[PDB]
Amino acid sequence: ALATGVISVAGAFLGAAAASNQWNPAKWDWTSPAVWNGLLSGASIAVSFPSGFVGITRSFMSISSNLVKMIYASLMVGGFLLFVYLGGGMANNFNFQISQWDWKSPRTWFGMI
Amino acid sequence: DMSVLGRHWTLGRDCIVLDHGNTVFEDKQDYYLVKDQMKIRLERDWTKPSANGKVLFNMVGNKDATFEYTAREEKWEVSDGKIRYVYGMNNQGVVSVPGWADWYGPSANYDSKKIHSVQWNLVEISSVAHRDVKLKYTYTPLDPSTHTMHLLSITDDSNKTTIKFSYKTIEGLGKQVSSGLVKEHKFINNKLLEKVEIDSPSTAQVLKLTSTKIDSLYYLESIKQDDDPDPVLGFEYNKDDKLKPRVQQIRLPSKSVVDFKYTKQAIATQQFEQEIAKMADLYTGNEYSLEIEKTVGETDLYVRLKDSAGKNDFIKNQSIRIESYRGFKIKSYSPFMMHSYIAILVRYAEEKEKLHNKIYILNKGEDDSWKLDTTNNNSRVSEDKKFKYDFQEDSFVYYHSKKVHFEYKKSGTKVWSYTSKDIGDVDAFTLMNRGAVYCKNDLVLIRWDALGKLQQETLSDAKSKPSISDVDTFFEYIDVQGTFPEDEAEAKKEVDDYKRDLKESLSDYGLILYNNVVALRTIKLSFTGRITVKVLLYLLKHDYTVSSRSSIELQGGDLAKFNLTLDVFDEHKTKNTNDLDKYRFEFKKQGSKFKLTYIEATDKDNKPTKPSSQNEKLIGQYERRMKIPLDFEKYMMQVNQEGIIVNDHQIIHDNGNFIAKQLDRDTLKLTKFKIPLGAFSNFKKDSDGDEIKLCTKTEQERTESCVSLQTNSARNVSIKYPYYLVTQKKNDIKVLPLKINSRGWEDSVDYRGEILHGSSSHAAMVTTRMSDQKTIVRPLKALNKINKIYAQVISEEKLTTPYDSYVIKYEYEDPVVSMNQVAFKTTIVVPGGGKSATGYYRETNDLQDNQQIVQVMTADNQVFDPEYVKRMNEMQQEEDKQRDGAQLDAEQTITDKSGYHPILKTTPYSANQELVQFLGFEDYEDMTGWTVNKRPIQESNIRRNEFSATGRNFLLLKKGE
Ligand SMILES: *[C@@H]1O[C@H](CO)[C@@H](O[C@@H]2O[C@H](CO)[C@@H](O)[C@H](O)[C@H]2NC(C)=O)[C@H](O)[C@H]1NC(C)=O
Repeated sequence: ALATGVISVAGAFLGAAAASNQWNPAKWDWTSPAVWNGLLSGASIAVSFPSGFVGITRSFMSISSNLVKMIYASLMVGGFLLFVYLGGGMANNFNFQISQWDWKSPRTWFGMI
Repeated sequence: DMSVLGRHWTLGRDCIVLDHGNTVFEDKQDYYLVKDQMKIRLERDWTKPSANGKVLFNMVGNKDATFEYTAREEKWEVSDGKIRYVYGMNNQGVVSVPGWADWYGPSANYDSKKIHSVQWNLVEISSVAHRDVKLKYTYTPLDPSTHTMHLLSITDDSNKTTIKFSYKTIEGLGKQVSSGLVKEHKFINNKLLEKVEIDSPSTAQVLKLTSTKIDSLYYLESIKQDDDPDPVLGFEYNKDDKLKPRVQQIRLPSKSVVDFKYTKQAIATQQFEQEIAKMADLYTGNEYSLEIEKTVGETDLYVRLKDSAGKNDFIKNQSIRIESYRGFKIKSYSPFMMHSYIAILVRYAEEKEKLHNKIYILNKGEDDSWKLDTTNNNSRVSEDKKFKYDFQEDSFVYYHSKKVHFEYKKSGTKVWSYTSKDIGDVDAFTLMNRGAVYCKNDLVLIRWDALGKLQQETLSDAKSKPSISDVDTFFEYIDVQGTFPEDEAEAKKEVDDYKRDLKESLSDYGLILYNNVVALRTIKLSFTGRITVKVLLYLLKHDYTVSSRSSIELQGGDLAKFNLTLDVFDEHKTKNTNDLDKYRFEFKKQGSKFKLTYIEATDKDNKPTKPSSQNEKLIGQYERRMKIPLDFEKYMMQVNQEGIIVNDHQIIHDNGNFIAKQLDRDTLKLTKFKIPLGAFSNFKKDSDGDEIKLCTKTEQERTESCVSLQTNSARNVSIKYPYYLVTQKKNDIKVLPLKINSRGWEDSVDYRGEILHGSSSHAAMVTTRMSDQKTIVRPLKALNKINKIYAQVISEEKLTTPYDSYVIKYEYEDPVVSMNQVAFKTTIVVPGGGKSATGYYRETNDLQDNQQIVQVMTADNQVFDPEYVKRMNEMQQEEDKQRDGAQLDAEQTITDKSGYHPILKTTPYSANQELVQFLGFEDYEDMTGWTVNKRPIQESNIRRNEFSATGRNFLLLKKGE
């Protein structure tokens, strides 16, 4: 690149057109910090915030409109009350289904099988 | 990572977490609502800036839920129309770490007085109407050693119900020492859950949790109840894999046992490798991995969507064609792979006279098939030699022909907005996330807001930017001689070419943006032959304004002290190719300028030698061709996560001030180094002559075991830490797989006669065989010496009862691989012990569609009922017709304070009309319209837990009442 001259002069001084140095002149005392930077970038993958996210399986960068009911139900099984209150998911609550169960009235049952 | 229960186990929790990414900019701050194992992004509504101190947040798809964050109070209040959650509440529930208001990144020492808050946990839950009902989570005090805060209690609202948690400390897992030169904040959970108390007006409970210390990690053994002789749930683990043990026996509450049997399935891995054409490559992306090929003699470009392993088993194949622009032979292409869009920069060539650079972008989601954004190519095409680009999830920004184009999507997917402001003199350029830090007379920062508003901030109060002035002076104090002395005019072109080359090389790498500090370096030469580098640092505030300005200076090598020793070949002295002479060259001051001059020559044993007769006249020419020999790559800035590397020095953060510390030259000369890969393994080069090694040291045994990677050089090798290391020696490749969590290395693999590709990645290595010239893609799992991978999976599950037993057996087939995980496409399950007695189910799982098809199979391996899942879903809908129960959320019903339980429903007319009322004097029901003659109802009026007909309380009335 910038220093093709010095390598070309050093390379011309090789015995019978044989590569004896094998990229020696580039590293007599010249540094190589970009390769070192690449090695440090490759070798360093550190997650320095296992405070509250730690132990997570799924995450949503946003809410999908088609999957609204699924994420609402999965929050519902975990006892998170901020969404099923407004979404009308009180039919999905087992305690309400079994408390409204009228004995000797098949219309009120909710038995899956 | 270990939770409070142990490894493999997570206890439920909810909070709001901050992801700043070591920067203070207000756009890059991300907030996440975490509920157990699920996360949702919070998005700032920039259209409504508020001066009360509180900013507003909301989520996609839920505009009916509102978040309000008060910074001065360290509080989030969030609600729907019924229930509000309060997170943080300052010292009650905030995890905060020491960090400055201008620099969130790592430092050498920290300021404990300064602090900033990273996580806000759930402090309180309440109801918008009837605020009496609530729940209060009380947390422990923050731990300064490891910033983890544990849940202590769940306090009562009206009827006393407390749930207290108690914990046990781990003295072993807590970190021993920190070896980082620049230290970052790290979080460690050193406590386990020991016992839970529950005191409620109905019941009382005291539970105790015990754990096993397999190796150096804890796992949940059992839950027991106090005054109960048998464990409620027992867990027993199988350690057939040392690094990852999995539970093989569970004890149920009914005191019946459930066992799982593990088997090691052997699947051949040659099927996962694939061979493809010479002009075809597979570039790995985060979510999707795409392969591009050159079809008709570099004229057009086929794009094909693939998966992590290079197949279409995970992601459906999509064929895209890029047309020739103007019938130009393609020289190079660079793909970039963002969530919503793929952008490929293509470099067309016109006869080496010019190089055009067209940006083809292909935006679609997953449901729709990738296709070209057919947008007017006004600014997505240019031919200039200073063409800078930067692609981001939300936007991208280009610079061609003195113009800064910026395309962004705000509030709309299918259209890109265009914005651009022309800029003038360009000497040193850098593009940030939403703008460009250009070099002018003064240092300026142009940026577009999320609202699209332009913001031009000029960052120069004191003297700055002597870049050009210092460089030309550096150039002119040394006389450099043209290639041929006889013709001055011809050599004037060569000296101009060198001066332009030096200007572009020094300036193009002399403007860095490390996190939120802009660094600009300049270099100059004194009369005395001394080089000084001066780097000016600008710390930027959260609103892209100058927090601070600093200047530090360092020394470069003097030209008088500098010497160059070359081995050189003299054909006129000896015919031996390896009997080389060596020349010493040095700069000597002649007149007013320095001139490089030969000094002396010696043999390869450092005894003086007469130079060759031909070389005695050629040496002057070779000094002219050499021109300026210097380590100029040292002066340019290479930036990493820790600090900025310039002139064998590192610029880092220390107590709010940016300081430069000596970087050892030996590491930068790649002669010796020790790079800590992980917790227990370190990449090590012991000495110069020793080959590249990977030493490891597990915690238990103090024995250093180093594997050798068979490479003397360090430029060949590449590091992809969690998985394989790779090295290219000569025309062969060597691959060293790494065990998970850096517990040691694996068996080395060698591939002869192959050339590595720069597209190789954590997921897959793509190479080119030299004999065939057909490139070969191998997934990470395919890098196995014996050519088979073992996937440990369960064979059967057996339920044992004192009255009967029951065994369900599983087998798996049609594997695929993806990163480090094997998955199976077709699983066969038998419900009984015998398969040939009663048949089975064969479930085929499509990974892309995520729909499974169950074929019920006769004992003679014949399909009795294909798509049996549809039958059961139709059946479920059929039995659901007679039953109806989807009625509570009606405003016509009379409800409680909380609103869970319907007291009274009125069907013909609604509760809004005050035509029907029913008061039962109890805790949960509050009614103010029934004022007693004295004043409204108090505790002294209602008799509690005395004999009523309905409920527990009643009202006692005297004459005056
Ligand atoms: C480091 O990589 C380079 C290639 O980038 C290797 O140089 C190759 O050496 C082989 C064998 O002598 C030649 O056939 C190739 O022609 C060379 N490179 C190319 C592509 O021209 C070098 O050998 C590697 N270092 C080590 C330790 O072997």
